[PDB]
Amino acid sequence: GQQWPVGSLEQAMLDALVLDRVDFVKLLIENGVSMHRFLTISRLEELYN
Amino acid sequence: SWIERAFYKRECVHIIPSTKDPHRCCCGRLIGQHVWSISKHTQLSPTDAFGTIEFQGGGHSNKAMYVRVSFDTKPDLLLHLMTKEWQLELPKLLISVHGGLQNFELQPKLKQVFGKGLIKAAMTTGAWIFTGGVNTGVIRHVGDALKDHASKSRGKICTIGIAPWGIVENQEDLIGRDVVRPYQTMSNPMSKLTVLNSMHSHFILADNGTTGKYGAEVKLRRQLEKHISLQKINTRIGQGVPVVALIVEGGPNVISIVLEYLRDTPPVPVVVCDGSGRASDILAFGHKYSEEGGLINESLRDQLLVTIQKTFTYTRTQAQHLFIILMECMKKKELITVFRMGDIDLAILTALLKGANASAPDQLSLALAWNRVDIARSQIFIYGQQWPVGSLEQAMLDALVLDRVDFVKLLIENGVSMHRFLTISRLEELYNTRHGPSNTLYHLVRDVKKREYPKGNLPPDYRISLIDIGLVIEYLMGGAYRCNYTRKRFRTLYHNLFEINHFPFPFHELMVWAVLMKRQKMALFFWQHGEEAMAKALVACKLCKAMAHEASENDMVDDISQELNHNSRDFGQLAVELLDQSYKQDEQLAMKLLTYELKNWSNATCLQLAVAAKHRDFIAHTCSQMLLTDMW
Amino acid sequence: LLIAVFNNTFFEVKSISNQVWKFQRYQLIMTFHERPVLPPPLIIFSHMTMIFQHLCCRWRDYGLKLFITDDELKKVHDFEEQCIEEYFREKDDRFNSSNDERIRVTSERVENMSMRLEEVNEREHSMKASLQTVDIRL
Amino acid sequence: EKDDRFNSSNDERIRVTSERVENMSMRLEEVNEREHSMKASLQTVDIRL
Repeated sequence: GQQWPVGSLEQAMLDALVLDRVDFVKLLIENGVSMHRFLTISRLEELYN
Repeated sequence: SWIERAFYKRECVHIIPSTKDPHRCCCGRLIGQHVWSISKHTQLSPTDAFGTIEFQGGGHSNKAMYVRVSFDTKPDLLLHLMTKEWQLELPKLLISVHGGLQNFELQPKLKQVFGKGLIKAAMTTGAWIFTGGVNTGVIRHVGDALKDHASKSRGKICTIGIAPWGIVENQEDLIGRDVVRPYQTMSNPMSKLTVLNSMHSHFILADNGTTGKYGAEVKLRRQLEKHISLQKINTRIGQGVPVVALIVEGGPNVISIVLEYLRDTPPVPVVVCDGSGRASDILAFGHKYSEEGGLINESLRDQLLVTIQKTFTYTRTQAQHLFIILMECMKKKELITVFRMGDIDLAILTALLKGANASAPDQLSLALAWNRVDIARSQIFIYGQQWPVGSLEQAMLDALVLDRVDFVKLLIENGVSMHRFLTISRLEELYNTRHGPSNTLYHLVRDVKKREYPKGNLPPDYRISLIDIGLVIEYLMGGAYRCNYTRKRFRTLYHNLFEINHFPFPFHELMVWAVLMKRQKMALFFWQHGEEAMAKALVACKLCKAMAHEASENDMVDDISQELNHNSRDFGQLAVELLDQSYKQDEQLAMKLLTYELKNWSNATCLQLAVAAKHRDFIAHTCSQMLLTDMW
Repeated sequence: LLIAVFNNTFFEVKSISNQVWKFQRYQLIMTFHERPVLPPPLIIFSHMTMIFQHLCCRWRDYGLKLFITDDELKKVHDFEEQCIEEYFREKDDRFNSSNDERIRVTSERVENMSMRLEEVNEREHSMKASLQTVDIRL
Repeated sequence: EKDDRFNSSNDERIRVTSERVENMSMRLEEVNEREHSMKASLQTVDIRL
């Protein structure tokens, strides 16, 4: 019963990845987020910076 | 394109009767949202909602095929859809789970075993699970079970749900023709419509035209279950596929669903569960407190009436009709069995046995095929089972060739004696079997035929005689051994016949056979039963060592040589541990065990057999050392 | 370095050598049992004795068994079945009295007793609700 | 003190715990099966009154 905006789950994935939250990454993958559609060149650079 | 041209659909074109709410029509949809014939005036047209559903969210990503069909479609067309377009083989079993449409919670121990079995029977028999489709109540527990299945097991349970098309959320999201449509496992609590279950495999979403109402799928599901049960199973012995009726809780309606299944030709046996509550608990209290079926006394009838009136909140007369329908169900008490805590499996495997309704040889062969000793023990070998003459011996032969040690234990424990069963022809049929695990016996036979007649490769349709088995034992034993097969007495009886043909010591021939074809567990079982165990263990040790050396010499698989060496070490350890027990009991009778001549093993000695087997731990034991000192 | 490799392999070689010697005691005993009485410098007499015996047998089973009876066969046949039964069932006793079996058997039962007691508590809540309702009515 | 060492050893404690989880499971099972009679009696009493 939770409604979700488009693109907000990907932003929460980016925030969980930069803030070293492995257990939030497990939950977001388990809640529909796929890594193939999320990882871009610019996002991976933002992770590396 | 075949799905649109064969399956039809119906859409709500009526006079829009308001009834209570002016927007809500007879079909329940909004008054301007428009675009049986009684008050709906529905029209028939080709479908535009079929294909594949990509379940987005909800854990694992699972693709489920789906199709919208009319509620009045013939089941043969739907079954042809499943076998051809969806590439589904004909199941050996049909599973029909019903329950309450309302959401509920059960005990954790009850739920976990309920899930763990509903998975396991649908794996082992390759069954088809028939649910209510939408993610409500019992179907939600089935989906949680299937989620645990995907998390811990590798199968694809074919778990077809049949739901009304009008009650599923986001109907416009599933509109397409052979196109993959994403679907949301999101289910809004404000909306009365419910989402489909995420972990299902196929959908038969059936439209009677109406929206937000049930009753559009019960007749089609029943008729499809009848049509599949009319189909013959691949065994071709004269039986159709068997059907179970699975009940978890349920309401008033599952009482009549149970009644329709019991009063059917052929009968469908009906299985409930306990601990969930409501209708399943009242079948439970009816079944334990039943005596002779419909013979229910006055104290337990009014207890049933008040529990119906309290749990279901019905009136005095309504509880009376439900008790009448209960008694009509109870007339066929033998079909109903209750699951009272302290599975889904026994439930299904029992319904296979009485859905087949054949003789006990047929049930025993079925349980042997499923590798279920416990099911055969609890049902087929119950008190009150009549048995044909000679059928138990055939089931013994089938259990022996299909490497079922636990079925052999049960058949010996149920009257079958090995002395009256083992013949010369039966032991040859064992030595020429093709089932079971692999073995290196054919290479051994080929080598001894090449050595005896220097021909070469044996013909593919070669029947290995016991004389050839005798020569194999000769090459493997080594030295001056001489097997009972190759002696002149056995060759004379073989020529004159192909209780004289019965073996005086059948467990010895069984041990040699189980050792030769690399069946370790049956060799260990046959070591315990029968006599000359220390002789048999030392012979098995030398045989396993010699076959391990032979497999390493012919450049075979090294894993075969390692396992044969492990079997040799296990039999040798058994011989040491038997020597220890003999030494602890009686020192003299241990020595007489160690020295007496073995007429069934080429007039050898257990002490000689241990040295020939090169078993070092047997000779270095204190008893053998003091025996050798006495010989010195 | 040869001293070191002699020292660090001494124990395994010593155990294997002792066990192999105990195994080969049988080979020594049967070989000396099968040899003639007379020594090698005088074995020509026993050799012509075996020659004369062989031609005498022609002109007209390597081991040391005990040769007992049928009643004896029956007693050793019974004797083995005590030794079978005592072994497997003491193996069952050792398995049942081991620590790892006891901890597992305790743990699965504290499983069943916690879910079942939980059924006792949740069902019990119905009974005092019924008892309070009955006390309210009367 | 030999009795104290025997009573405080691990193998005695595990055995003593295990035989009592024996008795407590069969006895609690008697508590559950007998209890089913009492709520049947309580439901019958509430039905009568």
